[PDB]
Amino acid sequence: PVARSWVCRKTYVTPRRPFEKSRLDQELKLIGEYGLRNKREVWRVKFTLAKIRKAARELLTLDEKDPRRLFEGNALLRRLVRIGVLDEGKMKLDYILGLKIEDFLERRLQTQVFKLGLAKSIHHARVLIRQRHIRVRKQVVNIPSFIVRLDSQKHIDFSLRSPYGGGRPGRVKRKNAKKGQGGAG
Amino acid sequence: KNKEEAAEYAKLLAKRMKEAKEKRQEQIAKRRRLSSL
Amino acid sequence: TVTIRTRKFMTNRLLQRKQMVIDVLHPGKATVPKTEIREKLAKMYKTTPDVIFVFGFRTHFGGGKTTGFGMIYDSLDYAKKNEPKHRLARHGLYEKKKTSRKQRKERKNRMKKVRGTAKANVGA
Amino acid sequence: ARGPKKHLKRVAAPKHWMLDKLTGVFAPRPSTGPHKLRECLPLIIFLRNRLKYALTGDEVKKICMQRFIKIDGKVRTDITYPAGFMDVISIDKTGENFRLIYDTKGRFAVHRITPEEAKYKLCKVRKIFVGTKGIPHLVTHDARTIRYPDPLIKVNDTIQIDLETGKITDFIKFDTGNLCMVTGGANLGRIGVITNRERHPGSFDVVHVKDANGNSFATRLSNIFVIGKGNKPWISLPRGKGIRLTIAEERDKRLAAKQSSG
RNA sequence: UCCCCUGCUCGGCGCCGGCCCGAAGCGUUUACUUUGAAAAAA
RNA sequence: UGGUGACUCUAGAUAACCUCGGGCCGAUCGCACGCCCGGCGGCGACGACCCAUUCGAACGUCUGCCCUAUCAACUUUCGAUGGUAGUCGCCGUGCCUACCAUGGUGACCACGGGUGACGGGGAAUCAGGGUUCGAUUCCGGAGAGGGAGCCUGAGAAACGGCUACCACAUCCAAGGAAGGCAGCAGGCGCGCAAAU
RNA sequence: AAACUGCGAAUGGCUCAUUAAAUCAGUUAUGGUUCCUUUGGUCGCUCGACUUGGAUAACUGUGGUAAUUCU
Repeated sequence: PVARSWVCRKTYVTPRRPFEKSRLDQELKLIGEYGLRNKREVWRVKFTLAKIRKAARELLTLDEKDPRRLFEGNALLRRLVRIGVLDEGKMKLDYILGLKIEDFLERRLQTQVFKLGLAKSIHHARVLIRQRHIRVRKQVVNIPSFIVRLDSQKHIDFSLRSPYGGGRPGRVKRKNAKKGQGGAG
Repeated sequence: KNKEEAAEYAKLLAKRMKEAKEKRQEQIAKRRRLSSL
Repeated sequence: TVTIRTRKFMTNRLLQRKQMVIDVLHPGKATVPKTEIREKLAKMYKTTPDVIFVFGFRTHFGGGKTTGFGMIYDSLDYAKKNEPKHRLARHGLYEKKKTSRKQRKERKNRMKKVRGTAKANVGA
Repeated sequence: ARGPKKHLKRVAAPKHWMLDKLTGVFAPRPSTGPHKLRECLPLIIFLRNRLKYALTGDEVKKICMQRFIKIDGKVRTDITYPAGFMDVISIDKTGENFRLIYDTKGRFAVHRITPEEAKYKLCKVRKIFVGTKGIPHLVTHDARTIRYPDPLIKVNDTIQIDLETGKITDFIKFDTGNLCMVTGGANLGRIGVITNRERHPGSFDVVHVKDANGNSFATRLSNIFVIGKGNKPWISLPRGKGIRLTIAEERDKRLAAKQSSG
């Protein structure tokens, strides 16, 4: 009798067909356009989209004027509009099913840094995030899969302890400066 | 305290018994009234 | 430039101490040790820097913030009465006998082997 | 097993204690006392997780051994003494009193009271007993034997007793129209007015209680505690008044509070 | 959508001992269907 | 007197009993001190035949367990079914005695056998139904090689308590003495298989 | 310190061998019994010494066994 949790789950589901053609084509297109690392990430986004769609389907098989339906459906709708994948003009239960994987992958921190206008490319954006250069509301983020909210998009800038946003320089600048001081002295 | 509690309960039980007897006499008088009416 | 802001301040007449949560702002440097926190809480709260007992300082990811616990006692007798012994040992007014559990258990069993006055003799 | 149990697990505990899942293996098993195992609140749990006076289990023991905790006008030094429904917790040093009243949900709550309120206690009578020499005896829900009660006290009534003496002050009959409290089950802590009492011989009776806005529910006779004469309670009620508003108005009032606060 | 197509000892809830309503007491029994209670935690 | 849906309930009165292995009705302790002409006082601890309460435990009531007919009838003064009167048990009761009657279950699967069977809350897969697992941290039950018997205690058929049997087994001057890791580490054996 | 006394050692921990209306699960009853401890009551209710008795520990001293938490 030890005091642990033992609560864990998988975040992705492997496809049924191991060697297909068109599925591998759009998976490679998604990886290359969004700058991902492996198929596990796009399978994870597909799995969470499938879970949201499954919940929307089982709530849409139900009848109207049911208080638990209205409650956790409004919970799902406010989550989907606060995460940045839905609009105020489409606050309906059926419009969840019209969503795509582009909408979930467009709120990723990597493409938000790439489209914000402070990274050269999306791979450069992943390198910039991974090397501790940005911050989100006075807090640096070391990872690219930080799915931002609608109310936190306008606060992304360079971190204070970084040579890009004003701070101490890195190691090759200081090493080359010391080499220049040695050569000039 | 046993003597005081016994005396107090005896007085209160006498009051309750008097009230119940008055209620029963009122019911007997009302029974006589409905027998006469 | 290391500032201290307090949080969740609440005092106890029944423990003769004041509990609070310390938020330490130290941007651009390492985690500050606890003794300058003790003198700074002594300076801001107008108290001697020996009844303040702080612990549990965790630094947030990124550097610059540190959240921890700290108490302010009325006097030294109350600080000696209702406290754990390890904080008093950290401040250096309490020390324990340098024996392991194995020696104590073996000595207890060997003392249990005999009876009488020789129980103290076999335990050395 | 071979005897009575002495340990209680954290996950195998009543949920209204509202403990976490990973800080230990064992729960504070309450000592034997006036109240039961499920419907009680130990002094260690209350004084550590409700008032936040202590931090660890040693510090609340050092509080309790300084004779600062008073229960029903008596000093209790037990660290796991069961404090049940409408037990008066008095602190002489800090200077405030508490009454253990259920809220709308199934849990206890911190409800401060005036000292003039903290001199009596409402309790439910259980059975009518006749002693050795024809002397009447009365058994309450907290197992306080009262000698020489009023003859009008019946089985399902309620009485108000004086804490510093131990005598019956005044009583409320159990009839339709009296304000009551539900203690146990799904309906717990709801304040309502009794409207009906169905009779089932050989089994448990069921009553019908109406809320303050037209809502109705039903509980057994053993889960009924009358708190007032008519529509006026005899104690101070906590915030919310036991109305049990459902999740939609809770979400709406939380959104309104977040809008008005920011 | 809304009211209607079961009755013969005490009240009080009203009207003029009486009427009315509410109740001590009861209605050929079942399955099915709807609600409510209780239904450990994880 | 008082209560239950229901007493041979609680209470009342009368006549006695009241176990030398025996019910109670205080030959215990600490602190602060005292008032009033020796006697008279408070706040606590310990113990207490009882009554209620609390943790329970125990025996019952209704319903629900995988496979097998190459298991179709089973049980019975060596109790199986019911009745009466008793012993014993903390109590109800074939739980056990003495006397009676021949009963009781079964094709709606009794009975016998198997299980790589501890049961449940649960887990994997899963359109919709379903299939498989559950030794395993929570709840209940069982055991400490296997049967058996018991002391003490409120509560044990207790095994980090005792007493004898067999199997295994330690020390010895050979007369005797001492044991039970299916607890935590560790070792041997075993196996595809599991840590200081 | 030691020792007498009282209390707890029947809790906790490990395992799944036995067990197929057995265990167990939900619902029920003890009006058919027991209950350490805690809490509350009861404890001059009975019509008849200003403190009693002798035994044993711990301790002192003398021993046996090859050996035991032996005596």
